[PDB]
Amino acid sequence: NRLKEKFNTEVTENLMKKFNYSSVMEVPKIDKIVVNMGVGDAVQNSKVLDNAVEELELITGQKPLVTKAKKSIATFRLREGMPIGAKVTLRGERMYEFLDKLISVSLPRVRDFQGVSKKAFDGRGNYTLGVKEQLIFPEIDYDKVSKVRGMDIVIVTTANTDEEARELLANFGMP
Amino acid sequence: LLPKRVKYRRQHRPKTTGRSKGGNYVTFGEFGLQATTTSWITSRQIESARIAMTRYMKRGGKVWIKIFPHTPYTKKPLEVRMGAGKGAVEGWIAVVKPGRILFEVAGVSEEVAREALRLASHKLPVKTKFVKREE
Amino acid sequence: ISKIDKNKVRLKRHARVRTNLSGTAEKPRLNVYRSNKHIYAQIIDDNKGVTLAQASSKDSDIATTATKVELATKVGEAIAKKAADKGIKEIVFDRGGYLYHGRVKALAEAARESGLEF
Amino acid sequence: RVNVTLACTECGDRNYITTKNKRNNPERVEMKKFCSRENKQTLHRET
Amino acid sequence: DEGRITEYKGNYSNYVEQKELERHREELEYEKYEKEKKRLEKAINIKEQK
Amino acid sequence: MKQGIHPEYHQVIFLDTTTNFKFLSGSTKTPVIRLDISSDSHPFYTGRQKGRVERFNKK
Amino acid sequence: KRNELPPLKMDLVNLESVKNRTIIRGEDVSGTIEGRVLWKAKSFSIRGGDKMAIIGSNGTGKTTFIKKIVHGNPGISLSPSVKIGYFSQKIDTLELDKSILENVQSSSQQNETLIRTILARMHFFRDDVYKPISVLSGGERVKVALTKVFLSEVNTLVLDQPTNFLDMEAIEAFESLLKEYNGSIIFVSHDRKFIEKVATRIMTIDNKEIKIFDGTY
Amino acid sequence: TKNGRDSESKRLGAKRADGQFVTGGSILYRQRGTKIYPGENVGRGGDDTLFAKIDGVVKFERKGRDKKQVSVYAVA
RNA sequence: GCGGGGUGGAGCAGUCAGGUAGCUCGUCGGGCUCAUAACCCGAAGGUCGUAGGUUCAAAUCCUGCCCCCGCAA
RNA sequence: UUAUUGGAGGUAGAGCACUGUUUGGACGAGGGGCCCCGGGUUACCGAAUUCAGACAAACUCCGAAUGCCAAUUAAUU
RNA sequence: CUGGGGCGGUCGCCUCCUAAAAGGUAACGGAGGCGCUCAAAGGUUCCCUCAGAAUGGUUGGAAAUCAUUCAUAGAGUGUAAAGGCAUAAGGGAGCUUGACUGCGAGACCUACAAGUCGAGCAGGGUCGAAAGACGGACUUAGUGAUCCGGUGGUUCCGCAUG
RNA sequence: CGGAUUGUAGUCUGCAACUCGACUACAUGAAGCUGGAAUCGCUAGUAAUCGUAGAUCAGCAUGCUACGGUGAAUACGUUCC
RNA sequence: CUGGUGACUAUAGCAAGGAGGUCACACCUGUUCCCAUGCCGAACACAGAAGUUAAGCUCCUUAGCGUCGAUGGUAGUCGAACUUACGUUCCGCUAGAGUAGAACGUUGCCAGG
Ligand SMILES: Nc1ncnc2c1ncn2[C@@H]1O[C@H](COP(=O)(O)OP(=O)(O)OP(=O)(O)O)[C@@H](O)[C@H]1O
Ligand SMILES: [K+]
Ligand SMILES: [Mg+2]
Ligand SMILES: [Mg+2]
Ligand SMILES: [Mg+2]
Ligand SMILES: [Mg+2]
Ligand SMILES: [Mg+2]
Ligand SMILES: [Mg+2]
Ligand SMILES: [Mg+2]
Ligand SMILES: [Zn+2]
Repeated sequence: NRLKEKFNTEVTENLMKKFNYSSVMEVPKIDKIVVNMGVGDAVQNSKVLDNAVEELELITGQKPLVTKAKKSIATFRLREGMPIGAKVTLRGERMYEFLDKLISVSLPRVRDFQGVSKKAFDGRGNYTLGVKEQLIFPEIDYDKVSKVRGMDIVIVTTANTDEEARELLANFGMP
Repeated sequence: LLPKRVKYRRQHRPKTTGRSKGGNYVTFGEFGLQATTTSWITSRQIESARIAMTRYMKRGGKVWIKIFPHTPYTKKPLEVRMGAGKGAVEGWIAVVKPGRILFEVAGVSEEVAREALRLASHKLPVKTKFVKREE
Repeated sequence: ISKIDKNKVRLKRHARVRTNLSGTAEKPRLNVYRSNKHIYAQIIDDNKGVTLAQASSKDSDIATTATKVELATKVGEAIAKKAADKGIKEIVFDRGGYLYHGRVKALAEAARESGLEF
Repeated sequence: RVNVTLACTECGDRNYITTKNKRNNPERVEMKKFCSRENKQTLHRET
Repeated sequence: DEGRITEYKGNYSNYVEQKELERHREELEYEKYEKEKKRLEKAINIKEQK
Repeated sequence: MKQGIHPEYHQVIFLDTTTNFKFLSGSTKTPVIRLDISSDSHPFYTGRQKGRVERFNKK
Repeated sequence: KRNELPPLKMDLVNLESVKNRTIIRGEDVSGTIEGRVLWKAKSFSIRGGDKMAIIGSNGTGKTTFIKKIVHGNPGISLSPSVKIGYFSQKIDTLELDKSILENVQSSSQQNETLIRTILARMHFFRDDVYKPISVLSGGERVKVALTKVFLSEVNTLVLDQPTNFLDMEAIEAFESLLKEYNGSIIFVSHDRKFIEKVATRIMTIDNKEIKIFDGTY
Repeated sequence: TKNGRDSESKRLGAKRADGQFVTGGSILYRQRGTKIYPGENVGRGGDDTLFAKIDGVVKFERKGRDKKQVSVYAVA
């Protein structure tokens, strides 16, 4: 549980010395990671669904929830009940396993890595990756199929300030 | 002058008794026109009056109409026995009760304002008087 | 993130239960309150707001080191003994806005088994 | 969507009328309903 | 056809022949109906003008 | 964690032998594992980074 | 009027035909099961655009000949271009798979509106494509098999007893489609009068031996 | 013209006033929806009528500023 | 105000009963020919007036709007 | 019938708290015509927000007088 | 029927307003719907709370799906409108068939015929640990007299007797 | 298979190869699976195919002019164009 | 005083600031059996108490939003007397808005101190 331990001792030390909190329970943590795939090509063909559904499972080690429309639109021909692919929620040791399997592994597999954004916080201390090349996870085996689909990751935290978000993510290893 | 859209084109024709629910105290400008009597006022009358004032005054001048004809009114086709529904629309009216300010004007002296609003008063079905602001 | 008050969602549920069940002297209701440490319990008529009995897992000879569900069972026995005297044979169980699976269920079974038969 | 007569599977008495989609519930539909002769709640199919 | 069992004395050729004549008879009667209706509606319109 | 929906997901030990960045985690590979570029091998995280004018003045 | 149904119109989504010098070849295919010479070891070859046919009495081995084509290479020589569409003499579909849609879309990668439109040309309406495949009548099972095997990505069709339960006014659409198909077809049928339009390389199995000529007569 | 219709009226409203003696099963307030809620010894019908269940005396009451109720209380 | 219609350039089917937009003439390029016409071979040309909904699917059903034809006025 | 008490109900009025209408302003949310990817505009401003003033049978945050329904009450009839 | 008749329109039912703060109230007065639907969109037990805006984020109005914060109702409530529902009547899940039998004090409306509500008793039950809920649906339309004939059942008669 | 196109690096000529020469090496590797209605040439060392040479010319030829190597098929016959 | 739980039209609320904790309640440690999530022990539930008052909770102050809200006066109006005027006169009731102002809750039962 290397990264839990890392966070608890070293990063907590650094960050509370930095921000001068009155207690540890002020310190921000991560409540969840949320993956999304968000694909409207299933109006066309539903094989698309089961494909990305399987790849999400392969990545996160757990089956994904299928998201569904709630309202209908005529441009995309999207209607209440037709799924738009899937999400996943992750919290626990799965959270940290996924964090590391990004930072140590696949974000170095970026083709052109100029750090990563300093702006992509909503304004509460909570971050998104809009990922392009979904096969930078190993287990896809992208010979069989080539629609990467991209992906969205959403890290969610108990921080107030985007500053604290940046600094905690820095202590994780994210630019 | 019309509304762009209304829910019910065939309304009841409004009440004329009483006095103003508001629009009595001159607000925007310096001078105004105040009804002493009750009648209806139309798009046509308003256009005419506003034209009259804006011609009597040079480009130096500012006008605020203070009423709008929300309420439509009907008239039947010609040479038609009574009944058989309710007629089409032929106009739009603002009701006016005594007290209410019809026009307000700012960018001039009181003599010019008096003459302009005098010229306009003759193009409405209503007796008017000339108003200045209060304390 | 804003964290959520379990007590408040519970009480919002409690009200929906209490819309139906109210109690009376003929049969009062068995108030139940839970906490991460231990349980409090009352038996009350709500025509007058007059708690007819009480027992708690806090201040008693019931208090022991096991905050196990058995301590809930003993709260049940305690209100059973302390209430059967006062002429209370039947009652309306209050779920409390909790769920009837654990400590709540254990207290209820205890009270049933201790003569305070619903 | 059509009219439906039920009937008890141990006497043969109808005892109930109702309605059903002939599309969505196409089969000979069956439900447990009181039967006034046996004085027991009994399985009643359609006829 | 649509649950209606039509019966036909003879051979499959006779089926073809009989159904052919029946199709033809039906189309003709339909054309007659449409034509007549058209005519009477036109009459109605003229008479209303007057 | 239910039973019947999750695939196998056990512990695994990654390795960037380009610097032997040897690391522990969990995955679905089925426990000796390769890595090719990582934090201690990538130009950003490691800091390192590998003209017509010059080309013309060569000649 | 009678609400007259629109006619049968079958489709083949596309064959980007290449017409190259040969599609199939094989040599000395020992035709037997056990103790029975069903046919002699013989060669064969099928070329770009061939409306190959087969004619044989009962218990000959036409079906097994087609099975040798579709599986195994004993004395056979295939290429990676040919992608067979196998229509069986049996069902070949999933009986209680919960929709014609599913059982078809299993083997094809096309849009829902095109596939339901093709089914509608076959006269399987909006609320009928969710019917189970066991419930169905024979002729419409045959039609659904054919649609699945069309919208399969294929260029050569392999049809053991089509036209079998179908009706006189879909067999004509099928006649014309096969007449007009830019690609290769191989098939069995006992209807010489159906074959009159279709065949270009007629075959004949008999007396444990084989013959193969070209054109009709 | 495209109009000229309306439906029968249904005689909604109060049918037994306040401070009044009422027998069981007596309609009090026919309505549509809970224009008025029930109270004590009052039931709400399928069509939202309000009927007494016991003999007694009617009292319309308050239930929080946009919500009334009605209670049939016994007498002695 | 009432009633019918608007589908490549022209005229017509298809709308009733929703399932891949069709017919004749024409247009464009090429052929034949001393050249043009005819004729032969290919190809373009259609948000089915428009804007909204229903539908897996709209020329098709529903809504709204702009024109066209008669009647009237 | 009146006195008293209580009660249901949404009218005239009034108001804009929703529904729609509407004036003049302050910003604007970003488009559009036009000029040279970006940047301009004596302009629509679809909107959002806000200040002030206004409209309503089928709007109401509010809400009369009357009328009504009754009362273990009194009086006159 | 009808501001003569006639044409045009309408004829029965449901909801608003006219309708004058009980109820009721007309007109060829103004606006709209109905002639169904649902074996769950019913019953019950558990749980959940929306729409919309700002921001961050791939296929980009970032409108598809996601994350957060705001947001008390502007969503949804099968379907017209009104009255109501967020202590849910709205949305999911598990089990079931009370969309039961015989009735029914007392009431509303009411010319009549009809229509509506209905506790409660008994029988035999689904759900819930129990209390208890349940004689369809958030409510109000979603219908058609008698004669006649058809079908089934029956401790009913059966032209002297059977 | 074919070798278009484009990228880089080079060689020769020249007063200088952007417009605008040829050539090379490397990289890339398009269209094209023997051509619709129509239509051309050829009767023998011809047609067909493979190379070579030369004038113009600093340099540039799939063209022109000329050379050889291999080497056919058929001509019933004049009914038709 | 804390906690539980009822009652009253938010005068009770929203908002801002500040404060307290091992006796409560909380966050909190984990999925160990009951139990559970169209996926995750987030939730639900359970074995817990190493840890922290940060947050939730509760308490103090403030009248910025919301709520409540007079008197006086006004519109309106039953009735009456005159008259037909887009009305007046007399009496009785009596708004709505607003203005001053109220208010940052109060009690009832029970276990603890
Ligand atoms: N498993 C088996 N065991 C024994 N004999 C078999 C087996 N399978 C097939 N056969 C025989 O092999 C021959 C196969 O006949 P097949 O179906 O190929 O003929 P066909 O040309 O399709 O004729 P048709 O369909 O008109 O009968 C027949 O004799 C059949 O009886
Ligand atoms: K005048
Ligand atoms: Mg009902
Ligand atoms: Mg008014
Ligand atoms: Mg009003
Ligand atoms: Mg008349
Ligand atoms: Mg007359
Ligand atoms: Mg009334
Ligand atoms: Mg007899
Ligand atoms: Zn029975």
